[PDB]
Amino acid sequence: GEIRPTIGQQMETGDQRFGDLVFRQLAPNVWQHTSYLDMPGFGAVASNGLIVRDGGRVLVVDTAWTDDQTAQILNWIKQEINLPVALAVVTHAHQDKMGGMDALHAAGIATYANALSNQLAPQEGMVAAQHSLTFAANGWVEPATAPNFGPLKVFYPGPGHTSDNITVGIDGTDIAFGGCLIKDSKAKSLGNLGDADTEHYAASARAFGAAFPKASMIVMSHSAPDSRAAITHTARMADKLR
Ligand SMILES: CC1(C)S[C@H]([C@H](NC(=O)[C@H](N)c2ccccc2)C(=O)O)N[C@H]1C(=O)O
Ligand SMILES: [Zn+2]
Ligand SMILES: [Zn+2]
Repeated sequence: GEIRPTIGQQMETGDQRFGDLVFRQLAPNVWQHTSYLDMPGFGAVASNGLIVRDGGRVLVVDTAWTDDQTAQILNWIKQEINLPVALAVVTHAHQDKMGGMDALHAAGIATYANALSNQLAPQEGMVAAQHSLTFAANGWVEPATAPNFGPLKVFYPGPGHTSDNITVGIDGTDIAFGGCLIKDSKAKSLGNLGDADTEHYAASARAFGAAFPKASMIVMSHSAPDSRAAITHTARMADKLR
């Protein structure tokens, strides 16, 4: 019964299986969602996002791979937290991060992505978010484009895994989320570099670290949460691309 991914972390102590998904509490008001894409002849690919309780509402970072899996996330939220889901931020226009947009929209959840992610979305087979985030030259989100974001601190580190990749810190916690930009401290590969900026990747990884200097728990798309060594190692792998 247990899902054993070909890519992505395995289930460990602290993980809750719910439907086709896995959930792990990371802090009093933060959970990691994990969903799995089954590739025939290859196996499962795990992808991770976040769920944040901020006061009386829930904020989501990234969809699951599919609409149905994303609906399962909303069902888990209903059963375990039982608060309205106010908004989602999705971290670039690829299936692991935006495959479930229709499910969010059907539920009345407001969605936000980098303007560039919304521009790329149809070209990448994704439904665009309803609202566009824009960024200063230093990478920080323009505040008026991210209204009522609670503790979420949204940072565009520069082109890396993709040109549109964004990252999210959770103020008042030890957590920062690198999405697919960051790989864990023991990874041997940066994953899919097909859409990547190999010249600028290393600087973008370092910029993420410097934007969230305090965070000790680095959450990412395809590994369990790691130390800041994930940032250092990702940057060192990326140095080799130049
Ligand atoms: C885990 C991945 C190697 S695949 C994923 C993403 N790819 C997709 O979402 C594709 N739709 C896909 C196609 C076939 C099999 C799995 C995923 C990407 O290209 O960044 N993120 C990659 C990554 O984070 O390095
Ligand atoms: Zn991607
Ligand atoms: Zn990915």
